[PDB]
Amino acid sequence: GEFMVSLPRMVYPQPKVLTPCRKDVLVVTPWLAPIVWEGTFNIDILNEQFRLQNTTIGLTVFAIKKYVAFLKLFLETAEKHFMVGHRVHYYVFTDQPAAVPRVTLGTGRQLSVLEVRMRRMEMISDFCERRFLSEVDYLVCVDVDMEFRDHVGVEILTPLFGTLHPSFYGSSREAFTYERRPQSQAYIPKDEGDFYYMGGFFGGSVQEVQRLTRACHQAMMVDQANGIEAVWHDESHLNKYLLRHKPTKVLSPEYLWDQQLLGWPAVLRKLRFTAVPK
Amino acid sequence: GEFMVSLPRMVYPQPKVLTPCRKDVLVVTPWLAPIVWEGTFNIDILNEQFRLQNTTIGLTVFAIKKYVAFLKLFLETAEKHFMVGHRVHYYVFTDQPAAVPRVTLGTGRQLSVLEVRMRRMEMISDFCERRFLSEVDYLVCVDVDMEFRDHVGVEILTPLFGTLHPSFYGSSREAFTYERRPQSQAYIPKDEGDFYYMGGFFGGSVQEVQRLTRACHQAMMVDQANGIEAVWHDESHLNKYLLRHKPTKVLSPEYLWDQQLLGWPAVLRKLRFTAVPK
Ligand SMILES: O=c1ccn([C@@H]2O[C@H](COP(=O)(O)OP(=O)(O)O[C@H]3O[C@H](CO)[C@@H](O)[C@H](O)[C@H]3O)[C@@H](O)[C@H]2O)c(=O)[nH]1
Ligand SMILES: O=c1ccn([C@@H]2O[C@H](COP(=O)(O)OP(=O)(O)O[C@H]3O[C@H](CO)[C@@H](O)[C@H](O)[C@H]3O)[C@@H](O)[C@H]2O)c(=O)[nH]1
Ligand SMILES: [Mn+2]
Ligand SMILES: [Mn+2]
Repeated sequence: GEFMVSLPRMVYPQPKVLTPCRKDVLVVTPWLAPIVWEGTFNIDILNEQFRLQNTTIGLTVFAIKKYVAFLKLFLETAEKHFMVGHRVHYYVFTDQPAAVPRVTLGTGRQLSVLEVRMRRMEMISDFCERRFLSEVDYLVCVDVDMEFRDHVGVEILTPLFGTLHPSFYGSSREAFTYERRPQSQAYIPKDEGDFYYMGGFFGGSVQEVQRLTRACHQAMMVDQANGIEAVWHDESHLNKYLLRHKPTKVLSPEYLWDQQLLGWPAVLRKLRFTAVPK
Repeated sequence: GEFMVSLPRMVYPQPKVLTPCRKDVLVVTPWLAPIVWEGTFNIDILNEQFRLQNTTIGLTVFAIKKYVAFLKLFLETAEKHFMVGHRVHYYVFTDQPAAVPRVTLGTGRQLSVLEVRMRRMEMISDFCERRFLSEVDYLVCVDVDMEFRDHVGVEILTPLFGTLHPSFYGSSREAFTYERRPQSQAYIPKDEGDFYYMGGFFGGSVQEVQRLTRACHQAMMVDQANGIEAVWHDESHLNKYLLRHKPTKVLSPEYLWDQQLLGWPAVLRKLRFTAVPK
């Protein structure tokens, strides 16, 4: 939110008011948050805006036990596709610091290995609060069993975002696998819900991510004290939070896809961040 | 930007990802700002969000010389349609305080008469900076020769907005009546421009409106010192500013229409704020 200097002169195609970018999908939520699909953004304009703020993006990823095997491909493909041209700080949380692969990084990019012993929400909020506030402007929190195949850039950045789960974007809300037991803090009735957000890709400003992760951690602790575990764990709580605190952007399933499970439907022009067999 | 409490439970239609709200118009800019049309927003969700922040909206209007005649209809229709349910502070700038009509206001709404002797941008920035920062969260700056016919509410609120001029929303950029002389600070080349914004309806947070009005006032003073007056005066400068500082929402021409001049085209589902004969 600091003073924003003027954009330079730029030559690009004029947006046309009577020509939608995309007619096949919803590109704005009913609370006026953009839903990010290919064709909705001019990345040159966005890159200018975010570079003029010297934006730094933190990316958190957990690689515990056997999941350290996923780091090499995750990080090497992140170097090809994630926020290229911007300042990036990777935070790799692991129980095996020596198993973190030595990955060559582009300029302006750094990696920190954070040793650790549910945990994700606690670890993001409780332990790293002060560090993240000092070091980055935005946090992006993702699963490790993944690879980048195409551009994932500043179009995602906003105070708070979630990602449409690739298995549920066409589903009606009654079919969503929200927690349905009223005894859980994650409870959502059958007549509520905007979207089903996937636990493996959310983010926002540091402040908003710390709010989300704190709230989810607190709600998970209440459930534990009451002897209940939400059906989809942290994802159930994330869904409850984003129902009650609307995200300021929503990422389309371009941003979290499983090609082996779901193919490559017409509505996806790009597959950006995709599941690796586990 | 203060801590946002949770929304309550709400029952409303599920947004459907594979059903666009509107297929006939562009509903998001290439820099991911919503373009506000009827059908794109659920006003119940937005009202909740903004009431939970106890939002106060300031509305500035100038009524100098014969234009004091427009105040009664302007204000009486604003009471019917502008931010109803929210805190509103009208700021009426006039050379004839005694000619301001006595208009009955709903609860939580107030009106201040500010006596005055180009001026609008200066008067909004220079003279009223401290007052607005203390009194309101957002400023909305409009022409007085107008009436409200339908809802104008919190869907417009955002850090910085402009409104699509009703005569130019279908025009290509070369046809826009931007200032075209390189000697003016408002100069825009024929290969630049997103939209033609109308000078009679802009706004944003107090901070962003003070930035815009300060910059436009400064640019107008430079032009005056150089012996040039932009083709459309403050509107030319507003257009230059919004080209270089992209608005975070854009209002459709629903929000500034002239029915006598332009009728009621199919693309307009509502005529919200409309020209009165002058
Ligand atoms: O032994 C493990 C298990 C998990 N993880 C981490 O936790 C993530 C999530 O586990 P994963 O096995 O990838 O589960 P998924 O079924 O892909 O997870 C989905 O469902 C989970 C809820 O059950 C959410 O926590 C996830 O974010 C959501 O993407 C992994 O990517 C790792 O980052 C480890 O590091 N080691
Ligand atoms: O004698 C006057 C003249 C103007 N105004 C104020 O200035 C506004 C703009 O003048 P108007 O006569 O309404 O001009 P328009 O042609 O409707 O204005 C368009 O074009 C102007 C640039 O020429 C911009 O300043 C306007 O905001 C834009 O709406 C009026 O609504 C009043 O608020 C007065 O109060 N008294
Ligand atoms: Mn996973
Ligand atoms: Mn006018």
